[PDB]
This record gives sequence, C-alpha cells and structure tokens, in this order.
Amino acid sequence: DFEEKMILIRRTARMQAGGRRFRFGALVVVGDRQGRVGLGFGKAPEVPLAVQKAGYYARRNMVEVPLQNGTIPHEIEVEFGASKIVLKPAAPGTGVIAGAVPRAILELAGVTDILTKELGSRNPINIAYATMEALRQLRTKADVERLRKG
Amino acid sequence: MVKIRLARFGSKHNPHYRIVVTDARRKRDGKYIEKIGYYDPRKTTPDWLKVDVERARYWLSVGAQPTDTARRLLRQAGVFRQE
Amino acid sequence: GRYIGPVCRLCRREGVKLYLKGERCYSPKCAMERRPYPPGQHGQKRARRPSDYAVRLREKQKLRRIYGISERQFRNLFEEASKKKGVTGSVFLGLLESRLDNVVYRLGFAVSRRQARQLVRHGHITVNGRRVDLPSYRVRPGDEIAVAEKSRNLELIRQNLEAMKGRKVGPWLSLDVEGMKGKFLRLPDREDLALPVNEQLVIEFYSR
Amino acid sequence: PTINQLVRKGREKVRKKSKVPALKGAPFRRGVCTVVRTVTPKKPNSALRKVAKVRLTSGYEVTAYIPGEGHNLQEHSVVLIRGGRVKDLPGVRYHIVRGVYDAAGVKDRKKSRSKYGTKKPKEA
Amino acid sequence: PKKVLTGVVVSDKMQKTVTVLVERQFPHPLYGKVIKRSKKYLAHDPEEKYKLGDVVEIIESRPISKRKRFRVLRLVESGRMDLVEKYLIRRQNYQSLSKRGGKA
Amino acid sequence: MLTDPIADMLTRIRNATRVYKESTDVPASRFKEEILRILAREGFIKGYERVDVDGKPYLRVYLKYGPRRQGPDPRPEQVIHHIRRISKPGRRVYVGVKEIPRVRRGLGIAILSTSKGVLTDREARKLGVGGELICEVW
RNA sequence: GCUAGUUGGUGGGGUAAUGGCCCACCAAGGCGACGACGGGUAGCCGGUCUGAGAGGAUGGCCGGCCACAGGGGCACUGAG
RNA sequence: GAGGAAGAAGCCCUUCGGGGUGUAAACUCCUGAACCCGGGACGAAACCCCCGACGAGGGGACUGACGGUACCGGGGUAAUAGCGCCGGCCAACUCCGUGCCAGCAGCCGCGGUAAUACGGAGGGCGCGAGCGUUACCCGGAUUCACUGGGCGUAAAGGGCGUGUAGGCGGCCUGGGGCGUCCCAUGUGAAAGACCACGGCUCAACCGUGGGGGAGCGUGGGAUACGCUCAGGCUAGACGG
RNA sequence: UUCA
RNA sequence: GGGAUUGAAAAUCCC
Ligand SMILES: [K+]
Ligand SMILES: [K+]
Ligand SMILES: [K+]
Ligand SMILES: [K+]
Ligand SMILES: [K+]
Ligand SMILES: [K+]
Ligand SMILES: [K+]
Ligand SMILES: [Mg+2]
Ligand SMILES: [Mg+2]
Ligand SMILES: [Mg+2]
Ligand SMILES: [Mg+2]
Ligand SMILES: [Mg+2]
Ligand SMILES: [Mg+2]
Ligand SMILES: [Mg+2]
Ligand SMILES: [Mg+2]
Ligand SMILES: [Mg+2]
Ligand SMILES: [Mg+2]
Ligand SMILES: [Mg+2]
Ligand SMILES: [Mg+2]
Ligand SMILES: [Mg+2]
Ligand SMILES: [Mg+2]
Ligand SMILES: [Mg+2]
Ligand SMILES: [Mg+2]
Ligand SMILES: [Mg+2]
Ligand SMILES: [Mg+2]
Ligand SMILES: [Mg+2]
Ligand SMILES: [Mg+2]
Ligand SMILES: [Mg+2]
Ligand SMILES: [Mg+2]
Ligand SMILES: [Mg+2]
Ligand SMILES: [Mg+2]
Ligand SMILES: [Mg+2]
Ligand SMILES: [Mg+2]
Ligand SMILES: [Mg+2]
Ligand SMILES: [Mg+2]
Ligand SMILES: [Mg+2]
Ligand SMILES: [Mg+2]
Ligand SMILES: [Mg+2]
Ligand SMILES: [Mg+2]
Ligand SMILES: [Mg+2]
Ligand SMILES: [Mg+2]
Ligand SMILES: [Mg+2]
Ligand SMILES: [Mg+2]
Ligand SMILES: [Mg+2]
Ligand SMILES: [Mg+2]
Ligand SMILES: [Mg+2]
Ligand SMILES: [Mg+2]
Ligand SMILES: [Mg+2]
Ligand SMILES: [Mg+2]
Ligand SMILES: [Mg+2]
Ligand SMILES: [Mg+2]
Ligand SMILES: [Mg+2]
Ligand SMILES: [Mg+2]
Ligand SMILES: [Mg+2]
Ligand SMILES: [Mg+2]
Ligand SMILES: [Mg+2]
Ligand SMILES: [Mg+2]
Ligand SMILES: [Mg+2]
Ligand SMILES: [Mg+2]
Ligand SMILES: [Mg+2]
Ligand SMILES: [Mg+2]
Ligand SMILES: [Mg+2]
Ligand SMILES: [Mg+2]
Ligand SMILES: [Mg+2]
Ligand SMILES: [Mg+2]
Ligand SMILES: [Mg+2]
Ligand SMILES: [Mg+2]
Ligand SMILES: [Zn+2]
Repeated sequence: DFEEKMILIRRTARMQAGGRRFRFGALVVVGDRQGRVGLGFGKAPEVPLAVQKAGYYARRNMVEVPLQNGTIPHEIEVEFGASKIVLKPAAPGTGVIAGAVPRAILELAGVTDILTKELGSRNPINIAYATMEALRQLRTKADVERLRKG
Repeated sequence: MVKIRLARFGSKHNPHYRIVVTDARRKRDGKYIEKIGYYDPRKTTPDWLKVDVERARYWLSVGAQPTDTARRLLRQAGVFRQE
Repeated sequence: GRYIGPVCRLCRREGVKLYLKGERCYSPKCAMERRPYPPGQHGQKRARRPSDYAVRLREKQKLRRIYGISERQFRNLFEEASKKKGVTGSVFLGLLESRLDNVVYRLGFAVSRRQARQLVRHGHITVNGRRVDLPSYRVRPGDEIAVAEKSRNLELIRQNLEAMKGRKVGPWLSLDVEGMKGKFLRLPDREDLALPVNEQLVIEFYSR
Repeated sequence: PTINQLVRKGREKVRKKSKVPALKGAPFRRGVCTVVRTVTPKKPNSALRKVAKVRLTSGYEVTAYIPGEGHNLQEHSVVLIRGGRVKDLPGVRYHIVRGVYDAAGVKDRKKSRSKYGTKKPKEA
Repeated sequence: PKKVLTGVVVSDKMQKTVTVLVERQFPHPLYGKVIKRSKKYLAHDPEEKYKLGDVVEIIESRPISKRKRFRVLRLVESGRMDLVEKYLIRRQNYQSLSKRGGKA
Repeated sequence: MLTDPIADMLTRIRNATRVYKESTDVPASRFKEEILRILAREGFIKGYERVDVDGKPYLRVYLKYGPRRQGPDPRPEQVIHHIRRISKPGRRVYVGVKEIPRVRRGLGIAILSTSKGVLTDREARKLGVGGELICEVW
C-alpha cells in the first residue's frame, strides 16, 4: 500500500543545568506511487519513536498529485521560507532530476519524469515543505476549466 | 589564372579529393571559388566520381584551366564529349 | 583488458548471482549458492544502510559487470544512448545486447560472455559471412552470426552447439543449430530482457 | 538596480586571484634551497614540520613544505616546487616534490608511493 | 545601396561643410530596454545652402576630405533649434565636470 | 502621476481579489478596455462595465472566484492566481510570433499587443504575429 | 579635457584611384561624459570548451583575414 | 577460456570452535597475441605516342616513397599489471607500530598509548595501460542576479535640499511609420557541430547527402503599444 | 595557563 | 635528557 522514505534524522540539543538534553527529529515521506504523498516531521526522545511518529504524521498529511503520465501538468515555483523550489514538466525517458529531498517526495507521489531545481535556502525541512506545497498547487486543464467556466 | 583542380580531403592513407575551381595561387586545400565534383582514387564505393558537368562546362567557358589529372576525370564524365 | 580475475566474487559483492562462469553458476557452486554474502574479511557483518549514492553505484556495477565491459567502454555507450531518440534506459540496454561478443553468447555458441569474447578475438566467428574479431562490433538487425566455416569442427563448438539442440532462445534472435548460424532479428525490448537491474538507477548514477 | 542603472553601469565581472604565484601559472617551478628548517604549527597542533626557503626561477623566494617521513635537503639542494598549502603552517603555500632533483623520494614507503616519489620495490 | 541617414545640422561654422547629428534607437543587447545612441557626421554642402536647425537626409559619398564622407541629399524640414539647443546644452555641461564645478 | 496605467490596472485587480472584492474600479482607457475584453472572454473575470465615478469614466471590473473550501480557512480558490506585467516603461518587451511564450503549458495565457490588435498567445499565433508582451495571467 | 595638418575651403603635387595623403594660400574650426585624450593588456575570425539556457572562458591544430622577417628608415624593378 | 575442495600451503584475523584471501592457485581440457613460412595490395592514369583533324573519340607505353607494409592462407607458444583511495562529504575496516612525536590534511579536521584519519600488513572500494598530482578554463556559484539577488537590525539609503543633463510620462482623435510585428528575397566560404546513409573487419578517423535559425542588405505589408507632428480634454500639476 |  | 605532578602538556619541584 504505502511506502516510506526517510528524508533526514537529526539530533537536536537543549540546555539544562548538568548538561545538554537531546531529542531527534525525523522527516518521512509516504506515497502510493499512484499520485498520493504525505510529509511528516516527527520529533521524539529516541530515533525510532521519532521516525514512527513522523510516518504517522505523514499519512495525516496527504496530497493528490495530478500525474499526467509520470510528469506534472505544468511548471511551478514555490518559496517556503527562504527556500524556493522549481518544478518543470519533462518528457518520458528524462527521469527524476532532483536533489535527494524533492526526489523522495516526487518518486513516492508516482512521478517518473520531471525537471527540478533547489534555489535559495536549501534547508531540507523547508525545501520539503516548498515541494509539498508546489505539488499541492498543481492544477489541471479540467480544473482550470471548472474554474474559469462559471 | 583560375583553375580546376583536386583539393585533398579524407585522411592519412584515405585520400578523398574535391574537384575544385580556385585561383592558381591558393593553398592546395585553401578557400576555393566553387566545388564542382568529388573523386575517390580508391573507388571504395560505387559512387567514387561525380562531376557537375554543366558547371564544369561553365568554368571552361570562362577560362578555368584544368590540372592534367583534373582534365582526366572531367572527361571520364563526358565533360568534353561533343558527339 | 576486460577485468580478468575472480568473478564468483563480484556476484557476491552484488548480492545477486551474475553469470560470469556459465554452467558452474548453474550447478550448486556459483558461491552465491551457500555463501551469497559479499567478499572480504568483513563479508558476514551487518550492512549499514546504503547511501543514495551507494545504491545507484552498486546497481550500475551489476549492469556493467554482467556484460563484462570496461567503464570507459560502458560510459561511451550510455552517452551514445542519452543522445539517441527514445527512452535512454531501454535504448542503452539495446546497445549493450548488440555487442557481438554478447550476441554470440546469447546464441549459445559460447557458455559465458568471457568465453564468447575469446571466440570472437580468435576469429571463430562470422558476421554476414566475413570474419570479425571485434567483440564490441555492433550487430545490426538482419545480420547472420555464424561459426567460422573452419571452426565448426572445433571440439568446444560441438558441445555448446550440441546442448543447444532443442532449446528455445531469445525472441529477438533465431538459432539455426544446423549451419551453426544465428540471426539478430530485432533490438530487444526491456520486456524481452529479464536482467536483475533497474536501469533507472544507472541513468541516475550518471545524472549526478 | 533599475534597468537604466544597469544600462548606465552594467554589472562587474568577478576576477579570481591566484593562490599560487609560481608565475606563469606553471604547473611546477624549480629553485634552490636557501634554508632548510623546522617550523611549529598553529593551534591546535604541535610538531616540527619541515620547511625550506626556496629561491625560484620565477624570481621568487617562497617557503615550501617537505612532505614525508624524512628528507635529504641542505642549503644548496635544487628542487621542484609543486604548489599546495599546509593548513597548519601559515605562509606555506607550496610543496616540494619528492623524487625529483636533489630531493630523494622516501625509502621504505610502500603505500602512496607515487607521491613521495618512491620506486616500486621488487617482491621476492 | 549607399546609406542615407537623417539628422539635424548643429553647425555651419565651416566653409561648404555642415555637421549633422544623427540619432539611432535600438534594444540593448542584454538589458533589452530601447536605448538611444547618436553620432555626428561632417557632410558636404557645396553652395552653403543648409543651416542650423535643418533636418536633412545625408547620403554615403565618395570621400571629400579626411573625416568627411557624406553629402546632404536634401532638406526634410527647416529651422528647429529645439534640437540644436538640446545638443548645445549637452556640451554646455561638459564645461563643469573636471577640476572645478559649474552652476546647473 | 501614474507611470504604468496597465500595471496599475493589473494591480487593482490583483489587490482586490486578494480581499475577495465584489467588483473593483479602474480609471477607463480604450487599451485597458481591450485587456478586459480578453480577461472576460477567457473567464478570469465575471466581466466588466463602463461607469462614471465622480464624473470621470471608470471600469467596474467584476471579479470572480472559486467555491468555499473545507477545513480551516474556507477562502475560495482564486480564478486569477497570477497576473503580472511583463513589458514596462523603461524596458519594453517585444516578441516575434516565433518567440511567443506558452504560459503554464496553455493552462495560462499571455496578452500581447500586436499591430492586429490585442490578443492572447493563441490568437496571436493563429494570425501569426507578435508584438509587445503586455503581461501574463494564470 | 584633447587638438593645430589640428577641422574645413581654393588651387596644386601625387597615385590605378578618392582623400590634409603631401604642399601653398584662406577660414577657425574638429573631438569629448553615448567617455575624447591618456595608461594597461591584446593579432581578429570560422570555431573551441563549458553551461538547461542566457551567459562565461578561449583563439593550439585546420580554414579566412591582418601584421612582421635582428631594430629603424628608404626607394628601385615590376601587372603586382 | 571452461572445469576445478565445504575449500592446499603462506599471510591476515579470532570469543581460538572458527572466519577471510578463495575457484583464486595448483591441476585437467581447450583456443592460440607473439613468432615462423608462403602469397602479396589499392592509392596509377594521365602528361606522352599512334589512329583520328594536335578536337571528340580508342588504342598503347612509363611510373609506388610508404612497403615486402596492409590484408590473405598455413603453422603456432598461456603468454605485462599497475596506480589512487577506505573519518564525513565519498564507494570501501580490521590488527600491529607510534604516543601533540613521527606525520596526514581539498574543506570540516586527525596524532598527547587501546587512532576505521599517521606508518605497515591483511582485507576492501574505484579505475585499468594506465592511475594519481600540480596548473589553468566553465560548472555547481540566482556568489555581479538579462533570464535570475539585494540594502530597518546580516554588507548595503547619499546628512538634507535645489535643481542640470538624462531616464520615465493622464484621457480622446488624426497624419507619418523611427522602435515593434509580418511575408518575400540576397547574403550567411569550406571545415566543425546536428541528422541520415556510407568506407577502413568495429571504432577513433573519413566521405556523400540533408537541415540551418540568428545577424545584417533589399522589396512589399500591418499600426495595437512605444516614438514623432497636429488638434482636443480636465481626473496629474500649477494658479485665483 | 594550552589542547581535549 | 629523567622522575614528581597531569588526561597529556606548560608551570613548579627534585637529580
Ligand atoms: K511565500
Ligand atoms: K585639396
Ligand atoms: K575574443
Ligand atoms: K566567441
Ligand atoms: K595466422
Ligand atoms: K550612512
Ligand atoms: K496614427
Ligand atoms: Mg543521529
Ligand atoms: Mg488535484
Ligand atoms: Mg525571500
Ligand atoms: Mg546561500
Ligand atoms: Mg535518449
Ligand atoms: Mg547583468
Ligand atoms: Mg606554481
Ligand atoms: Mg591559532
Ligand atoms: Mg592536535
Ligand atoms: Mg591544492
Ligand atoms: Mg558655412
Ligand atoms: Mg577636399
Ligand atoms: Mg547631391
Ligand atoms: Mg572644454
Ligand atoms: Mg502590476
Ligand atoms: Mg500576480
Ligand atoms: Mg523578461
Ligand atoms: Mg593630416
Ligand atoms: Mg556617441
Ligand atoms: Mg602582443
Ligand atoms: Mg546553470
Ligand atoms: Mg548559471
Ligand atoms: Mg589558422
Ligand atoms: Mg618592422
Ligand atoms: Mg625590418
Ligand atoms: Mg612581372
Ligand atoms: Mg613601376
Ligand atoms: Mg580460471
Ligand atoms: Mg594447440
Ligand atoms: Mg588502376
Ligand atoms: Mg598501384
Ligand atoms: Mg595526324
Ligand atoms: Mg595525329
Ligand atoms: Mg611523369
Ligand atoms: Mg562510505
Ligand atoms: Mg594518505
Ligand atoms: Mg593503537
Ligand atoms: Mg586505519
Ligand atoms: Mg581518510
Ligand atoms: Mg591507517
Ligand atoms: Mg585503452
Ligand atoms: Mg568555478
Ligand atoms: Mg553566474
Ligand atoms: Mg564571489
Ligand atoms: Mg535582476
Ligand atoms: Mg544576496
Ligand atoms: Mg552591527
Ligand atoms: Mg547593515
Ligand atoms: Mg549595518
Ligand atoms: Mg536617510
Ligand atoms: Mg542634514
Ligand atoms: Mg503616453
Ligand atoms: Mg535571412
Ligand atoms: Mg547557412
Ligand atoms: Mg558554413
Ligand atoms: Mg561501417
Ligand atoms: Mg557536410
Ligand atoms: Mg496636446
Ligand atoms: Mg600565565
Ligand atoms: Mg593541542
Ligand atoms: Zn558466479
């Protein structure tokens, strides 16, 4: 059914008398490779619990990607924070040309051919969100039709 | 005096000429006035000798002077045949 | 000089059996049989989660180590592939399957690809009638790949071409076990193949 | 800036500065040792790195690092410079190539032999 | 074809010769905005006909003197120092920028 | 003074739809009206109408949106998601029919002004002509 | 800020030929911030390398043009 | 090349039971680069000579540096492997030595006794007649941003005016067509690059054909926008 | 005082 | 050079 890919796991630190007290953050992508992905960022005392919590948060946060034969219906640029992401449609045989973060998201959304570019701040977390949002903003002729039809 | 001669193309041990119109003073492989044919001395393919006879006739009419070897090929393609 | 060293060791590094020996990699001895873990003093230890890079590499390493082609040779093809029209992935595979040495093997004139190669380097092969000793020679569709008129009598040719009697072969190929000749009918399709390799990753390894 | 400002002043091309003034860009350069010595690194390291003040043919007098376990350079050794910094020794921007001129390779070395210029030893 | 240009006479202070200012518009090779550049040509006026403020057509001609390869083909429209003035002011400024200043 | 009336119009429209206004006025001018014909025809705007606010002529532009959405933030989708000026005073942009842009793979549009009148990128291509790339919308 | 053969005119000289190319005499003009003048560097190009492109870098080999034959000057001969 | 042990010795490692180098090697069988023998090129048909008219046309003779080379046929021996890496980036780990030393180091950083980072060894990764190193160019570098950046506190708004040049310019109509756009046409040397077929056994290399915008010149055309000339207007500005 |  | 002290140094102390 659903597939999970771990984007990143970090070990943040906090201060207390005595010393530093750690936590772990985990970014997980979840997709059916059929046009449905979800991003989850879960934090916990332990790496596993973190990952699990992340996976769990991801499924609660899904997006319906308008796949049109392995590619995106049109190009879009989305800035999330100081991170910008560029998604461009590509013919078959092209592949998924993207950094590890957008790739994981794109691949599990069931995208197979797409041109991509990370601009601005390349913070994983923020690039990830810029991506999900880019996907989330994708529209279809059918859609534009219902919209401008009125 | 402009001439009609062979310019060398191809590669080492793989000569391939170009029947050419060019001023007598140009390098052998320099900028020419026009290309009017091509010739492959080794007959490596069926088509190893072509010559725009119509154009050939043109340059002669204006003074082009053919190399001896160049005249040989031009004739082989009846550039002179008047029958 | 293509590789030339212990092979039922590479199969081990790839965690998937590769036919680099032929008939022994069939009879409970390809090592992958009872000992499929990687080579070296650390072979039985737990494998750390592979980096994205690692995966895209080892994968290409499988696809290449299969046909026994050198990186230089290999890379040139992929490039030629990228350029050509149509899905680079498949096309790349078509080109790989067109190498004479390979077709020779795919026709059964030889057991393995290493052996298939040597049969070509020693003129024991013939394309369209003339001898050809370039294992990288590219067989085009319509070409007849026979056995040296004077090598049909060779001991080794007998066995292999014998065991080939009654034994279907590649749907893009056609073996006339009689005159010991074959015929490259068409460029195989990804479908026609069943290689343990996700070309997608290969294309990605070079994408970097 | 406005396009008019850009029309008016345009952008300025980024010029790069060489970190290896061994003139002529030259891949290598030869010189004579003026002084062979030892220098101590900066925090957080400690040791007696081996340096040499070289008088180059490019008409320069720069200090060069003498890589390797041990060397054979005195106040008159002719040697070839390579160009490569030594992070711990500020001011040392070049390396002396071992295996060329009066700079012997490093005997006994068996691994990165290519560098340090040491011939392959016969194995009986 | 011999080139023909159009401009305003900004000088008559020469015997049988007039200075014609010619403007040219065009998109900037890189920034695209339409920029306007211009040049001064010394044209040949045999019978001292043309004068300041005249907009004339200038035609490519056989050399007449060093730095003087154009003859005045014809008159487009008489007097109009709005242009001559513009040019004169422009040069006026120059008077400033240097070692000293100069009221605007 | 207004430096780019077209940009001003494009903006009033942009600005008004972000707060979801009913209509929105913009000082009338032929050219603007021409842009509007297209916006209307293309279905980005319910339509427009001439009017006379305070004696002077304006152009009521009747904006249009999507339907209420669910979850937090019911604000509808915009019909005009993007609407940006391309050519501008001090940097006009022109194009050959061979160089006309394909906005959001056709899901969008580009309004050029040609010697054959104001036209969308398709219309322009059809009559095979280019011109000033006024703006894009999608 | 630059310029007096400097900018232009008339008449000559000169050349295959236009021309301050050179000369005599007369005008007082010519260029410049859209960078004159000055300093630095440099043969230019077809093309080459790189780059998604726009760009950036470059000018070996081969082909085109130019310039030069120890440095400077000069004519003679000749279709040149 | 194929076959070849639950797997020689040696070396490395070990919770000593064992693991690794490793089917790798021995060894069997097979093919036979090299090398020996024989045959041997294409590139060369003109100029010239005869017939014919010193023409067009049949005829004829001479001529190969490369080279006894290429290629062909016969015979025929198992016949060079190195180099750089293994802390992260970055594919690849373990023992000993050494103890802020000796040294490594592209950046971040390793070494003051139990170092996956130094030196060695055994393993392993990557390439392979090559592998590393240094130098230089473009890239990544939207890190001079036209495409494609910025300036409250991170370099970064001029101390404030006044105003010259310049850049920019409300609403309506008309003339002209400079910018802009559209046809047509001339240029755009070959080579290179792209595509397709071809010749050397393949390829590198090479040949033939095909496409070629752009940039300029020319001729004709359009007039929405920008420009310009005319006239008009009050919503900007300025007056009372 | 210096590295950690 | 060595020992003391130190995680090892510097400093200090002792031969
Ligand atoms: K935003
Ligand atoms: K004169
Ligand atoms: K250049
Ligand atoms: K260039
Ligand atoms: K033989
Ligand atoms: K300030
Ligand atoms: K008009
Ligand atoms: Mg962690
Ligand atoms: Mg959707
Ligand atoms: Mg931002
Ligand atoms: Mg940044
Ligand atoms: Mg392809
Ligand atoms: Mg710029
Ligand atoms: Mg240097
Ligand atoms: Mg320091
Ligand atoms: Mg240290
Ligand atoms: Mg370096
Ligand atoms: Mg006068
Ligand atoms: Mg004169
Ligand atoms: Mg006249
Ligand atoms: Mg002055
Ligand atoms: Mg706007
Ligand atoms: Mg917008
Ligand atoms: Mg633009
Ligand atoms: Mg003069
Ligand atoms: Mg100017
Ligand atoms: Mg020079
Ligand atoms: Mg780029
Ligand atoms: Mg770029
Ligand atoms: Mg050249
Ligand atoms: Mg000279
Ligand atoms: Mg001289
Ligand atoms: Mg003579
Ligand atoms: Mg003479
Ligand atoms: Mg074997
Ligand atoms: Mg035998
Ligand atoms: Mg012959
Ligand atoms: Mg011959
Ligand atoms: Mg006779
Ligand atoms: Mg006779
Ligand atoms: Mg002779
Ligand atoms: Mg690793
Ligand atoms: Mg090292
Ligand atoms: Mg130790
Ligand atoms: Mg180690
Ligand atoms: Mg390391
Ligand atoms: Mg080590
Ligand atoms: Mg090779
Ligand atoms: Mg760079
Ligand atoms: Mg850049
Ligand atoms: Mg920078
Ligand atoms: Mg910008
Ligand atoms: Mg910035
Ligand atoms: Mg501050
Ligand atoms: Mg600041
Ligand atoms: Mg500040
Ligand atoms: Mg201020
Ligand atoms: Mg102030
Ligand atoms: Mg206006
Ligand atoms: Mg053209
Ligand atoms: Mg062309
Ligand atoms: Mg060309
Ligand atoms: Mg071929
Ligand atoms: Mg061609
Ligand atoms: Mg008016
Ligand atoms: Mg102190
Ligand atoms: Mg320290
Ligand atoms: Zn195997």
